[PDB]
Amino acid sequence: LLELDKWASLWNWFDITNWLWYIRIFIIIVGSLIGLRIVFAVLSLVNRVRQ
Amino acid sequence: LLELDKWASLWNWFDITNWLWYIRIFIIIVGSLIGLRIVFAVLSLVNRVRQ
Amino acid sequence: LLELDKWASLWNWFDITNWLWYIRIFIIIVGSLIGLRIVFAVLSLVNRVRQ
Ligand SMILES: Nc1c2c([n+](CCCCCCCCCC[n+]3c4c(c(N)c5ccccc53)CCC4)c3ccccc13)CCC2
Ligand SMILES: Nc1c2c([n+](CCCCCCCCCC[n+]3c4c(c(N)c5ccccc53)CCC4)c3ccccc13)CCC2
Ligand SMILES: Nc1c2c([n+](CCCCCCCCCC[n+]3c4c(c(N)c5ccccc53)CCC4)c3ccccc13)CCC2
Repeated sequence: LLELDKWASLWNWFDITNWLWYIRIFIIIVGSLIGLRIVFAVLSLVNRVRQ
Repeated sequence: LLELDKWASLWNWFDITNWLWYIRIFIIIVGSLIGLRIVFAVLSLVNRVRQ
Repeated sequence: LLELDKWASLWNWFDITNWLWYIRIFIIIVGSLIGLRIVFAVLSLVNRVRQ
């Protein structure tokens, strides 16, 4: 079941341990990833005449 | 608050437990979604033929 | 580790708690945010008709 001992016990093989409480930092990075996309839209204007 | 007894209470309908579990995986799905969106640019090009 | 004492005790300043139960939700908000990006493609070309 869910308990303090279970969280500390998960430290045996490290793989789920790191991914369980360090994903949130990576989460913020995935946000701005959509923001940068907007500059891309100007390329559509050039897509008609091509490079 | 939350504890061993609190989580086990949701084991009968576990409706919310399904959502409160695996959320991390869902974000990963939304990570590849942003790249796929780029292909949509082709949709705009044909707007020149329509009204 | 984790315990109902750590969560409730955290309510003394509630400063980090706000960051612990608001940013998680922000992910879902960022979902629709990426879908909204598509209109930009149309808006990119519309500039040739309107300033
Ligand atoms: N030697 C091993 C063991 C185990 N693994 C499986 C993974 C065990 C670690 C993850 C445990 C996380 C528990 C929390 C997840 N969790 C949460 C919540 C619930 N309501 C949950 C309900 C049921 C289960 C988990 C829940 C609500 C919020 C979270 C191994 C895997 C690889 C190698 C060796 C392993 C299992 C036993 C031995
Ligand atoms: N898979 C994991 C999970 C979890 N954990 C525990 C995460 C706990 C985060 C809070 C730590 C900062 C506390 C700041 C609050 N806090 C405290 C105190 C003060 N005097 C403060 C003063 C000012 C501000 C805050 C203060 C005194 C005592 C606390 C893991 C830990 C390691 C590895 C894997 C983990 C949890 C779920 C999964
Ligand atoms: N017929 C039903 C009954 C009951 N249920 C249970 C109600 C749901 C309880 C969920 C517990 C949430 C606790 C959140 C604690 N928690 C956490 C974190 C924070 N940052 C927090 C900040 C503030 C407060 C709590 C916090 C960060 C991590 C946790 C049902 C549920 C679904 C369907 C039918 C149900 C009960 C009786 C009948």
